[PDB]
Amino acid sequence: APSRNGMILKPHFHKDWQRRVATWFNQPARKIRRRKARQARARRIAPRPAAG
Amino acid sequence: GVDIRHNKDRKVRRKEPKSQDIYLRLLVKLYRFLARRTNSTFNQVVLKRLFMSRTNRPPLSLSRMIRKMKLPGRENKTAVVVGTVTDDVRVQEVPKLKVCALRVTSRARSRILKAGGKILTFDQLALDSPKGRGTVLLSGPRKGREVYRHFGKAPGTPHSHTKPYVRSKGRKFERARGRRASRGYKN
Amino acid sequence: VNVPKTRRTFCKKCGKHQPHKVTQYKKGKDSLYAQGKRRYDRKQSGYGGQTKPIFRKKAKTTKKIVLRLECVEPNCRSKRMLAIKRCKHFELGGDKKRKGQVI
Amino acid sequence: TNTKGKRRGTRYMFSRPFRKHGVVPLATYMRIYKKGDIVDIKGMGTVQKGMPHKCYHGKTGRVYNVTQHAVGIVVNKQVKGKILAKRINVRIEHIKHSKSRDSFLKRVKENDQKKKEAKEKGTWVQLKRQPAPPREAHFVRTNGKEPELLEPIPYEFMA
RNA sequence: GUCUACGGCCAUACCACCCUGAACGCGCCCGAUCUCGUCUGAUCUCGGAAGCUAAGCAGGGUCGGGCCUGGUUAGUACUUGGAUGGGAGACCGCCUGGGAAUACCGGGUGCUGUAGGCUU
RNA sequence: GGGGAGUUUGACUGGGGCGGUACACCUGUCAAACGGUAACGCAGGUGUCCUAAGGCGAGCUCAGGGAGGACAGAAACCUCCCGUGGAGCAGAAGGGCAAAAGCUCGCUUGAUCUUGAUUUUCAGUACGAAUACAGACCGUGAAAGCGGGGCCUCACGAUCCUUCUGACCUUUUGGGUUUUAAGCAGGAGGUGUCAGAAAAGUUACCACAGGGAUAACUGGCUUGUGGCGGCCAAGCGUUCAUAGCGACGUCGCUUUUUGAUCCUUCGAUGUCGGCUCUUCCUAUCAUUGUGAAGCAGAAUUCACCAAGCGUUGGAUUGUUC
RNA sequence: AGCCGGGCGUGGAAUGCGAGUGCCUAGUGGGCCACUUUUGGUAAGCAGAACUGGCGCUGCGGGAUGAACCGAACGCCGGGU
RNA sequence: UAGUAGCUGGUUCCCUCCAAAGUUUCCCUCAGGAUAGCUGGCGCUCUCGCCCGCAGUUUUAUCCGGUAAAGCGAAU
RNA sequence: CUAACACGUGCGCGAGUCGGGGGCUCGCACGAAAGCCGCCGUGGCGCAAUGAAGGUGAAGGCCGGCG
Ligand SMILES: [Mg+2]
Ligand SMILES: [Mg+2]
Ligand SMILES: [Mg+2]
Ligand SMILES: [Mg+2]
Ligand SMILES: [Mg+2]
Ligand SMILES: [Mg+2]
Ligand SMILES: [Mg+2]
Ligand SMILES: [Mg+2]
Ligand SMILES: [Mg+2]
Ligand SMILES: [Mg+2]
Ligand SMILES: [Mg+2]
Ligand SMILES: [Mg+2]
Ligand SMILES: [Mg+2]
Ligand SMILES: [Mg+2]
Ligand SMILES: [Mg+2]
Ligand SMILES: [Mg+2]
Ligand SMILES: [Mg+2]
Ligand SMILES: [Mg+2]
Ligand SMILES: [Mg+2]
Ligand SMILES: [Mg+2]
Ligand SMILES: [Mg+2]
Ligand SMILES: [Mg+2]
Ligand SMILES: [Mg+2]
Ligand SMILES: [Mg+2]
Ligand SMILES: [Mg+2]
Ligand SMILES: [Mg+2]
Ligand SMILES: [Mg+2]
Ligand SMILES: [Mg+2]
Ligand SMILES: [Mg+2]
Ligand SMILES: [Mg+2]
Ligand SMILES: [Mg+2]
Ligand SMILES: [Mg+2]
Ligand SMILES: [Zn+2]
Repeated sequence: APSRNGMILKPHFHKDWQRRVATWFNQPARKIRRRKARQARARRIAPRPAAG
Repeated sequence: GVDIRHNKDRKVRRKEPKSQDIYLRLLVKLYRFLARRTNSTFNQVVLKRLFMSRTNRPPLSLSRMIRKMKLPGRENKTAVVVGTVTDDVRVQEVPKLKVCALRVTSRARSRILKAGGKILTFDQLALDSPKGRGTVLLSGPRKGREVYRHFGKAPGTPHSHTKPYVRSKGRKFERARGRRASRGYKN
Repeated sequence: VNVPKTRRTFCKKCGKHQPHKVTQYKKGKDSLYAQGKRRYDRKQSGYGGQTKPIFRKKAKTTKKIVLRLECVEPNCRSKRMLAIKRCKHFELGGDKKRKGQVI
Repeated sequence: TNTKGKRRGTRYMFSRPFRKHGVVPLATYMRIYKKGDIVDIKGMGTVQKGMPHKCYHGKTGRVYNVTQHAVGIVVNKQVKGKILAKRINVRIEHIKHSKSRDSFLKRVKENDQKKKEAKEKGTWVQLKRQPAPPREAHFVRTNGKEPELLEPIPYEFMA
């Protein structure tokens, strides 16, 4: 029920949103893995540009 | 039994800053002493404004300060503001001023120093003028915050130019029934 | 009520009082391709039965009838809608009544 | 509950006084109201145009706008726990200059005059209206006739 | 003393009957070509000046009606506030303040503004 | 197309239901001399009507009564006099109105286009209704003026959708033309449960969450109704108001009748009778002791102290009766 | 009517008292009783209103007892009334 | 599926200060909500140690009313 | 507890502000932390509103030159 004054809100939480939740606790590990793969490819292509 | 009411018995004004930093509290000590051992009320006003909160110490712009100090009679006096002096970019000519403030923007300080004025802090202000003679006490626009556009007489009510709380501005958001004579009524 | 077939009244296009021929406004035939109608058949088509409400609790026995005015000036011939209060029986320019006759 | 009609319960308030029906005397029409006069409201049922609502009958307001036939006046109305100073338009028949202000105006002129006078004389004069003071001491002279006795009369039934 | 034109307050000015009106005025009054309108020049409109205060109108009168203003009714009726007052109740008394209205008995019977006359 | 599916089956409310609408409005009263103020309080009205019954101007005065005039009369038409409204103004009521707001004529369409402000219910929001203006086009009158509906107080309707009207109007999405469609502004078509859902029943086969906010027992307050008792004394009693009664009145008592209410109890106080058994009340049927009779005796009445002791056996009916 | 400029302070009744203003906001939206006024009802510890004060939210002295009556409202104690 | 419940029941330490409402309007609204009202908290702008204002009060002026009473030799 | 919003408070910077995503740092006890990027500010919020839309889009006041 509306209080005295405020904004009308439409939260999009009428589905089973708690089953599909993407936590980001693997973000630093993902960054580390991407780095390691990047340096591995850079070593693999010996004199070639690393960027491509 | 005494026929009295205790509703407004306790006054709500601030006795001390809610902040916890030490520099402001040292300033408060100094100006407490000055206010209670000097008859000048400038010290009392400055101490009271030191007590106040951030939203009650709005920033003062360079254009406002030069505009209020260019008035006749108040030449070569020190402009005292308890807030923050922010730079105004839509002003080219800046004179030499004697400013005192708690904190000054880097660009504003550069502008004043280049123009030739000097920046003072409330400590050195105490040394220069304990009772504060030759001071022009200014303040920023307190009603400048945008929250004040939502206050007052409610919208959707005749002769009320109050901003509603809308999540997005557009033609589909609060424009149909109470805002048009074509659809229902117009307030 | 009785209303004459001619009325000298203001004309928006002419910007002055002009004679007007008046008739009774009747509702036009509902176009099949209005946006509301198209949305209505799009929603009704398929399964689920009736979707929008059907009004049934009629209560009023009369309705405000509208006079369609037309400026008699051939160059202008603009038209305007004019409505007056409700009436059960209504006629246009019939048997202008006279007083003090035999009942 | 009751009815919200605009003229409910006004059969005596908007009626005319006894043996005073008929043509409105023209002096009411021939009075001048300017901006800022204190004026009284008294609804007159003889004319129905511009009749004030019954809740302003007997109220005193201030004129803020003058128009061909009517006058706009600001008057206070007590609504629940608050008073609103609202402005209403009343035709000139239902209105009448308030004499509560002219007494104060005349007093102002008179004490200003007596202040201007005696200023050169240096004497003291009282201007504030003091409340009725207690009676001072005096002598009541009997003229040789002694006051007569007063006694209650005996009960004896009338009806 | 007073009238006419326009009024203000709208009976202290109205209503009924009776008496008196110098001068001006207001009227009644005499006619229907024109203006105008009617069944009818009765009304209205128009053109006049033989006669008259008869009437209107003005002033006055009535142990007049009414109206206006006082006394009486009356500190009665009613009523703000108070009591661990009375009474089975209905109601009543007191304290603190305010305070009416008929019947009945007196007095009065238009004031006045602007302009213009008459009383040479 | 109830074979089957989903769903609904208003509210108010001296329990609910039936009844009614007090559910949207208006008049008088309640209402306690500002305003506001309740009940299924009282008396009533509305969902319309009007090309004039709107707007001006002019001229007349109504209801009723008295006195007269061929048919003519109680009432047909004409004349005079009186006539403060006792008539009329569409409707309920109230207010208002006399060279008018009434009656009769003349001319008209201010019932027209448009932006704002204000009042009424009010939250001081809408709708509805209304009030002063202002800007154009007009009507009427010689004119001053008056008029943007009805003398005032009531006669009415959001969003979404549809329909009509308006502009050398905007968009119709890569550009251009034309149909079409969508916009902008103003009306209409509703929601009367009238601030506006699209809606039939039954359940004793029933279920759940609750409710003593609410019914069906008792118990409380009340006592109309029931029952019982007084005072007055018209009359009855052959004569005699009061041996015994007692009209027309009027004052009470009781809670063994019924009502009225809804205070307790709905996480339950086992809801008719009969059988059995005890105790209590007296408003006494009998017995003990008395007083009065229209008490000769017998029998029988009325009254007093008085509840100690008794107040049965059966047919019919579940019965209380 | 609005503008400017100028002159007037015995601050023009009594009494009392600092005042104005802005945000955010919980609970509540079953009430009951009493003097007086008052509607329905035969009446009711009934039903319905107006004003004020109470109870609810409140203990204390008195009315033996008691939500509302009379007195009086409350920190822990001594004395007095 | 820990389905929904305007409906019952429960809802855990101390002291200090302030302190209510059962009323208005709308709602298929009447055991509930929204909105005013009543509350608290946070402040802020000034003020006195000549003067400003305000008031559940009085006084002096000035208007407003149709109840109590009274009247029917006044209207209905 | 998460998300959104409103308001009040504390801190930094301030017409700007914010690396949250990514990358560079010999990856790695703590460390999945911390530091840095500035030609990684893309971008968000703010700095301009109004209109349905086509669109438009935020002072002026005095003297000399033909009251
Ligand atoms: Mg809430
Ligand atoms: Mg104390
Ligand atoms: Mg407080
Ligand atoms: Mg199909
Ligand atoms: Mg003649
Ligand atoms: Mg004469
Ligand atoms: Mg004569
Ligand atoms: Mg007389
Ligand atoms: Mg004269
Ligand atoms: Mg002579
Ligand atoms: Mg079925
Ligand atoms: Mg009153
Ligand atoms: Mg006329
Ligand atoms: Mg006009
Ligand atoms: Mg009419
Ligand atoms: Mg069966
Ligand atoms: Mg109960
Ligand atoms: Mg006999
Ligand atoms: Mg038991
Ligand atoms: Mg049991
Ligand atoms: Mg006995
Ligand atoms: Mg009660
Ligand atoms: Mg309290
Ligand atoms: Mg108490
Ligand atoms: Mg006792
Ligand atoms: Mg003690
Ligand atoms: Mg749970
Ligand atoms: Mg409920
Ligand atoms: Mg409950
Ligand atoms: Mg009354
Ligand atoms: Mg009476
Ligand atoms: Mg909030
Ligand atoms: Zn035209």
